[PDB]
Amino acid sequence: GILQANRVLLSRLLPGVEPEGLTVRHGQFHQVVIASDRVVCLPRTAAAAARLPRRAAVMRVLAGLDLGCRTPRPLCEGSAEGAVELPFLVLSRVPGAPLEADALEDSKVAEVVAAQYVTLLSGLASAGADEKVRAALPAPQGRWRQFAADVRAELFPLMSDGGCRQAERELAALDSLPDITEAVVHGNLGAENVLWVRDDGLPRLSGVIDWDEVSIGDPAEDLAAIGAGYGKDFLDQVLTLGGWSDRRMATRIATIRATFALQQALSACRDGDEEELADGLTGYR
Amino acid sequence: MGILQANRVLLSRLLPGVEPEGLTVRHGQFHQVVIASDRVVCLPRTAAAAARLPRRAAVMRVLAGLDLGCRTPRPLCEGPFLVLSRVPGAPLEADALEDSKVAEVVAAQYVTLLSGLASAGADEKVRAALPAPQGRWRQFAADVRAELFPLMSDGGCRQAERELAALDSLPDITEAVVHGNLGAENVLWVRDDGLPRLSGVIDWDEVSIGDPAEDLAAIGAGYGKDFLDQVLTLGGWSDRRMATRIATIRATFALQQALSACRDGDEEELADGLTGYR
Repeated sequence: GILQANRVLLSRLLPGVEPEGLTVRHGQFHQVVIASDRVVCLPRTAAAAARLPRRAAVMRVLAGLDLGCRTPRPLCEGSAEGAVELPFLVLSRVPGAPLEADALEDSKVAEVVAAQYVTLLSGLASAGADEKVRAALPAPQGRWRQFAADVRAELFPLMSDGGCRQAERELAALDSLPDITEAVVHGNLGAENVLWVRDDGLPRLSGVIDWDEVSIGDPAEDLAAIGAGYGKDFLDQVLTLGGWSDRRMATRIATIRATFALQQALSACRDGDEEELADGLTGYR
Repeated sequence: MGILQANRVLLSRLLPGVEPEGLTVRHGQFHQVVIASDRVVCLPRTAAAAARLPRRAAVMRVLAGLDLGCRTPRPLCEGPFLVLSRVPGAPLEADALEDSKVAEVVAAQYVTLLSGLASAGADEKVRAALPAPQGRWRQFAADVRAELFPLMSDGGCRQAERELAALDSLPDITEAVVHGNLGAENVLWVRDDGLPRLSGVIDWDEVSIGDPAEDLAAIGAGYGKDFLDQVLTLGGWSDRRMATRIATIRATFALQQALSACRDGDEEELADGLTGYR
């Protein structure tokens, strides 16, 4: 038990809470323990521990952006960012729940939901043109070519020959992608990481969670995630309202969206999440 | 007509599909605030407040990026209006501190918030964006003599002058971000999931670069000196010279209330604030 292993530390961070009653999501680097109003990241390795000082900074930068919504706020002191290593990192919990695709069948909901996606993405785009933001966030080069290699190395062994051939087409298209480093890119903006309130009216975007893969990147990565989850008609509505329906943007989205399930499977592989892996490899084995 | 109907176009955009008559509105400090489930809409009463509202959004954006150990109201939208996130939780009842396990834990979380506020004193966005007025206590001393002494007994006037003299002798410190109104009501907690956890702080209307003793005095007013002593000892603020600045600011709280209520046309607060001075 990740909760049992870490019993003493949690009793200090969450005094008077039974750790058995808490929930856990798995990350690549850290395990996130989920309490009622806040989340505790626990590093899995020393290298993960050495990453948390930069995480605190990243999350503080995000907390100051104009996204039209909330983000998980670092509850540490600022000085934590100067550390070599943190043994944990506490963040505020964003309220709300995922929006199921069915709710987009109502036309006026779809419009209001798309509008709020545009505000978020517009804010991320413009923040990616800020030099202080760009200096605080990772901005790797050749991420597509290297993602392809990682899929072949880590996922192909789990696939069928037919799955390997489907994936090869999808991954080869990547090499032709311009390597764009223009926007703040969430990098895993599936519906599960986007939280809404539906208590007093039409859906209102409350916030966005799971920023582990955030970078300076190509906004087409986030728009592909949306299109993977909600399909072409809703994606087109977001592109129109945002001013992103050009053929160039739309081609990068198409290319990236064809890999989005492999992205989820690679993440599930690395964080040990078996059902998430089985789901992501549907049609490849 | 009323505020909801009058502003209904705007609220239909900001709160789509939300029946306006189901909302609650609070009278505020040059600000009408429409409360929705997860956010509030700030509308300026006065044309002066409409002019100053872009600046308030800016301050709230800066506070949203500070490391205070808790939530603050985040600007979600601006236009004239300002939409802020609502902070979850509720004030802590002074009675909760009878439990000494609760008292230590609440005290420690106050230390984090005050430390964060102190540290942010040196931040560039902070010192740029937040008001940092000079002569605060001399200007208030003149305001009191002008507006309140005419309402006071002569013995009251003696007492106030003794408290206003003490206040003049204090150094004009602009080191920390100061909430400026850090009473029990404005600090929100998560209860009934174990021991109390600080969720966030609201009502930043009077926020400035100033002297943290003001915030410590407010904590003292709300919860008493035993709880405040616990905070000062944990935070390493238990020296002589801090204790004097607190006690001196603390002594002016009824006068501050009287002066506010005297201006705002609130006769209930005025009489209560003037209690020992007439």
